[PDB]
Amino acid sequence: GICKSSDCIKSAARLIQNMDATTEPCTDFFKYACGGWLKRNVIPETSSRYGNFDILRDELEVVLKDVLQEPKTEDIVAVQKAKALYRSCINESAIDSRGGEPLLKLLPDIYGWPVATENWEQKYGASWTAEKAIAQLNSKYGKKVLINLFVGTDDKNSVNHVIHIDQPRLGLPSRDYYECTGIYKEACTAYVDFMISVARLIRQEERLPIDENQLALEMNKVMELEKEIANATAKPEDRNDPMLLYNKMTLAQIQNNFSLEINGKPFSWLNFTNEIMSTVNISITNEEDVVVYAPEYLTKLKPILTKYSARDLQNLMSWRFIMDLVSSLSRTYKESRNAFRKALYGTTSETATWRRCANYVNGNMENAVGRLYVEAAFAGESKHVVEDLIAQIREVFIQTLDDLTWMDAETKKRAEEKALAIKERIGYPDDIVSNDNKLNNEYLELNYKEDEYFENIIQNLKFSQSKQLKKLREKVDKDEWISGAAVVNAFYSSGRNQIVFPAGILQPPFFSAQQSNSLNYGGIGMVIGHEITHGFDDNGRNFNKDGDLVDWWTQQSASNFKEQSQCMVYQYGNFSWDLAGGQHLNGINTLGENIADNGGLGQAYRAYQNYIKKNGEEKLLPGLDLNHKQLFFLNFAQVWCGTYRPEYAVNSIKTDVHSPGNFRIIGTLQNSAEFSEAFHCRKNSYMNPEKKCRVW
Ligand SMILES: CCCCC[C@@H](S)C(=O)N[C@@H](Cc1ccccc1)C(=O)N[C@@H](C)C(=O)O
Ligand SMILES: *[C@@H]1O[C@H](CO)[C@@H](O)[C@H](O)[C@H]1NC(C)=O
Ligand SMILES: *[C@@H]1O[C@H](CO)[C@@H](O)[C@H](O)[C@H]1NC(C)=O
Ligand SMILES: *[C@@H]1O[C@H](CO)[C@@H](O)[C@H](O)[C@H]1NC(C)=O
Ligand SMILES: [Zn+2]
Repeated sequence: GICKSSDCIKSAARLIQNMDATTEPCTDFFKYACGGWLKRNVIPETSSRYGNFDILRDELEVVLKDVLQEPKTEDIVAVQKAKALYRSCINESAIDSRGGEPLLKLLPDIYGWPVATENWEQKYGASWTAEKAIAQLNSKYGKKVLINLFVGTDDKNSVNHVIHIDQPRLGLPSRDYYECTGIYKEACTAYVDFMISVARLIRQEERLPIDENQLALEMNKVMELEKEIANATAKPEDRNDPMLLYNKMTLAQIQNNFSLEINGKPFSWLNFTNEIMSTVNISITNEEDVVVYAPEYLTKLKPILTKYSARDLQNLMSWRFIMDLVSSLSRTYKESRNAFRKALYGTTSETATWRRCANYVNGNMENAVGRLYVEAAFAGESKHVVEDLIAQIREVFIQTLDDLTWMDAETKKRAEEKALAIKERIGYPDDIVSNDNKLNNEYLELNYKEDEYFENIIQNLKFSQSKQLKKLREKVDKDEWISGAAVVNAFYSSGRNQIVFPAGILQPPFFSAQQSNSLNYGGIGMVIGHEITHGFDDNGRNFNKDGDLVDWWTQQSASNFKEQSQCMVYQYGNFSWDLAGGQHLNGINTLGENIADNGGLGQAYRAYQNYIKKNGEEKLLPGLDLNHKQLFFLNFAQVWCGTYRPEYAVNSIKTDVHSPGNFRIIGTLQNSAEFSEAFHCRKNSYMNPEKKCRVW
């Protein structure tokens, strides 16, 4: 009474083949579940991580390849551009032809790159300002440096867009690096070595003279600059409550409270806000409201920027644009950048060009690429089994608050309010098959010249930024998606109160109409509750049914949340990670995603038990002496099989907001009664510790 279905027979052979028979589930369930995935496999030289999740992404790229690279005489204008785009992106001979010339075409737009100019001060430095310089970067090229000023959905009013000012992202992976010793020594050496390599070609190309000692010199100053800017930046720990973060202001007080003297100006926020947004000649006066995320970062910069030349700063800011552009040029430039990605990512090669390239248009043209993937790739009724599945997991989420003892029932009950108010997204806008015009229409400012990859790169940039600036005074498009379809993840938004499940996940092992439902709830199921639960993690707990940051928690129900979730803080926090040299995870930077793992799994078990009840138990699959109940957990586990190169683990541990997969599993399993019951685990089995963290 085993099913012998091919689509049964198929799953069996995937499961056993990843599992190692010969470990105790209750001693290390990762090895249980993943032990023979590990044995057989080795990280590829272009990976920093590898594993099932990744291999799914790798298989998205083939299909994108199957579906970008062959002209179709009936393609509509919108398809035709991506493909142009794509074809343009894979023509190396052409990109090499052109050596460096394409930024040289640029430098002068961005007031140049001092360390590769003759007599900089006199070519640009008369003119240079802060506001335009920084503002040009932002506005054309939407690289944000020194002072990050953007437009986003407003956290108090989520029909409404507004302008934010924040600290800058940085050259290295996180502020920790700029310590620049021990396990960041290399990366640091390689980052300025890179500034160097690149400043050097640039000049070569200029037929200028190389003073390697003065390069060593300029480029190391630049480093000292970002170091100081790094130290001024706020930790992720203190950014992680959106009530302390959200401080709303007019350029007015802003101009008053956070003044800045750059070059000896001093700095004019109304200048530089206008010298950006008048890139759709939108109009900005000293009573503009403005959300400031990094009050202190700007308190802190005056003292810094005080001591730097106009030239000091543009070498940094210009070298932070030029960084990224570099892989859009000839081998000789790309080369520049080996040691710096081995130092960061551990890889000894780049990934296949068709790959990087598929991914670029997918990212730049998501809707249009969206379309092609679904036609190739994704089955469509799908959309309908999911929704119900989602139904299911919704209720169970409703089910459960009654049963949670740490809340009071005013709060229990609003929570309900977000509940049914969650809007779901599955697969893709029917839009994007249905409606050629809109499609052609959203790309219509686009035109791509197949011998012009840079030029398109550069278009596409100026696109999206102006696409973004466009937005100050418009209402949030209710209709818009946060994922391309094209993608193997799923999401939750606060603005939107929305859960998103791209066709890209809508596929094995998380879901097929056809495998057993055990693995469906094990899989997409736990994923649906992952997103919903983000609902209420330490971030989205502060957001109401409409996107809006407004406090709907009983005083004491708050203190209780913290009280419960503090437990996870401490659990995952004492996880130490060999691949990262034994370093401890960061249990705060991970609370959200840990919290929502644990919610979602249980959420989903319950959904599956219920399926028990009303549908009755289902035929077993060959090969495996386990029951469905455990298979549930099996699939959950196997989602996250794989491993990590050392360099990127260091990096991950400071820059990811997930836990690594092996602890997404053990932390969460360590916390699952349904678990250690399934697998009949002695008390204080390592997978079965008495203390068990719970919140949702
Ligand atoms: C910042 C990028 C990630 C955004 C989505 C967050 S809520 C998340 O946790 N997504 C889940 C999706 C998921 C859930 C359960 C199981 C598998 C996948 C996630 O873990 N994404 C991983 C793959 C990631 O984005 O790094
Ligand atoms: C690459 O571009 C070059 C030079 O512009 C051109 O000769 C060639 O046809 C292109 N290759 C392909 C197949 O796109
Ligand atoms: C901003 O002011 C600068 C000098 O502060 C000036 O040169 C520039 O044109 C101004 N731009 C706008 C839009 O006010
Ligand atoms: C380790 O977890 C324990 C359990 O309480 C906690 O007390 C301690 O703070 C944790 N250590 C770390 C690194 O936070
Ligand atoms: Zn998540």
